[PDB]
Amino acid sequence: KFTPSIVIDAPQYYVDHFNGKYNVDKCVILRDLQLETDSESMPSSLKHLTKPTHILDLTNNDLIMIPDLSRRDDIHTLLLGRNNIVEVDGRLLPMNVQNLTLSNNSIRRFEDLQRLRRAPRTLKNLTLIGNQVCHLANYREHVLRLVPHLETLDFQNVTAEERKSAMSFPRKTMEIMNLVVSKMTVERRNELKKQLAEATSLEEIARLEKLLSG
Amino acid sequence: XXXXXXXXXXXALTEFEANWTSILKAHYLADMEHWLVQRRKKKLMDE
Amino acid sequence: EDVAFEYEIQKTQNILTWKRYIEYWKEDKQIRWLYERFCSQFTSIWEDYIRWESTTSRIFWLFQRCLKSCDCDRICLSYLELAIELAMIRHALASSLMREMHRKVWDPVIKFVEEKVLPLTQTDEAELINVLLVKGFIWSSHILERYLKVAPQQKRNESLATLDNITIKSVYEKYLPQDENSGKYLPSSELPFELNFNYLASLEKLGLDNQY
Repeated sequence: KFTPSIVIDAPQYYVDHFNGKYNVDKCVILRDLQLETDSESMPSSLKHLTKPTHILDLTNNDLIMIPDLSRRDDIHTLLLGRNNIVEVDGRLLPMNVQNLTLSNNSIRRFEDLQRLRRAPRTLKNLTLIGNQVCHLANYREHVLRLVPHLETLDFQNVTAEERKSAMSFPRKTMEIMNLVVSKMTVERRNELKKQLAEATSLEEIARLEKLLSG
Repeated sequence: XXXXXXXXXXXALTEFEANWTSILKAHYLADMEHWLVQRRKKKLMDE
Repeated sequence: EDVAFEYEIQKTQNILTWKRYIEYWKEDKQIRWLYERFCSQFTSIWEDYIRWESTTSRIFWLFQRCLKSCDCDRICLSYLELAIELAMIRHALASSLMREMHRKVWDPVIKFVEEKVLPLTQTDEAELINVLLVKGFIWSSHILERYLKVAPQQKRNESLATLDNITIKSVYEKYLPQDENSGKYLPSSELPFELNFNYLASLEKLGLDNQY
C-alpha cells in the first residue's frame, strides 16, 4: 500500500502549537489512511516526504514498526499512535526527534521497548498510554532506566528523584467502540442497546456505528 | 428469405408421433442484505 | 475469503460483482443462485458462461426457463436439437420466434436425417399379386409444411414427398392451378413430372376416388 504518490499529495500546513503565536512549524498529515509496512516499498516512498517537516502525523494507520526515518533531522515531533507497533527500535527515530507519541499500540513486553537505548539523547517527551505494557509491573521505573534524561512519560512530569533513582540499577478497530461504551451513561447504554435490537437497515447500522464511535 | 411468416407460428397427433420417436432419438438483494444486517448485529452485540 | 466477496457485493457494478462471485466460487447452489440473481438484475452472456462452466438435462432446462424470459441461446437450443439425433427439436424451433428469416434453415439437416430413418423403417408378378390381395377388403410433415410456406425451391419439396398424405395434399393444392368453374386442382408444367406423380399418389393413398 505505501505508494510514492500518497506521500506527495499529503496535506500540509503551518501550526502555532510549539511556539504560541507564530506559525513556524510545519505538519505533514498521513493520518486515517491505513498505510502498512512493506520492506521494499516504504523506504522508497518516504524519500518523497517534503522538506522541512516538523510534525509527522502518522496516527490511525496499520504500521507494524517505526518507519525508518533515521537520517532525517527536520522532524522534531512524530505521532504514531493507534498503530499496530510491536517494538520501539530507537535507532530508526529521526536524528533530532524530541517528542514521540505511541499511544494505543500493540506493545506488551519490556523486551519490545528494550531498543529505546538507541533513541536520540535529545528525545525529551514520550507517550505510551493505552498500550498493554502500560499496565505491567512498575513499568514507569523500568522505561526511565532505558532513557534517564527524558522529561515526560504518559503526561507525567519526570521529577528529580525518579531520574535520580534511575542510576541505582548498576549499583481491533472495536477498541474505540469499547472505549466509548466504557465511558457512557448507563441509560444511554440501555438506549443504544435497544436501538441495536430495533435495527432495521444497513444504513441504520452505519448511523448506529456513528453513535457507537462518536 | 421471403419473411412472410410474420405474426404466425407452426401448428396433436404429432405429439404422439414424437412420443414414439424417443427411440429415434437414440437409434442414430433484500433476501441477503437482511442476513448481512443480522450477522453484523451478532458481531456488535457482544460489545 | 468469501466474507470479503459478499461484503464487496453489498456495495454494488454487476460485472465487478460477477467477477467477485467467480473468485469466491473458485475457492455450487449458492453460486448458481447468485449468478441467476445477477442475470435477473441484468443477461444471456451469464447463461452462456453458466453453460461453459457446466462443460446435462438441467442445463437445457435452465436454458428453456431463461428463454421464456428472453441469440446464442438459440444456437444452444438448435445444438440440443442436433443432440436430439427428440421433441426438444420442435421446442427449440418454437423458441426461435425472435437475417430475421434464418431460423428455419437450421432445421433441414435434422429434417432430412429424420426422413432417412422413418421412411426407411416404414418382382413384376408379386406387385400384381399383392395389389390383388388388397382388393379382398406426423411432426416431420409439420416441420416441412412450416418451411414450405416461404421456402425457395422444389429441391426442398422433393424431400416432403418422401413422407403424411393429408398434409402432402394440403400444401400441393397451393401449387396446382384451379379449374375455371369447378375449382379442381389441375396439374402444371411449372411443376416437374415426378412431383405431379407424387400428388397423384397422395390422392390415391387417401382414396379420394373422383378427385383422383
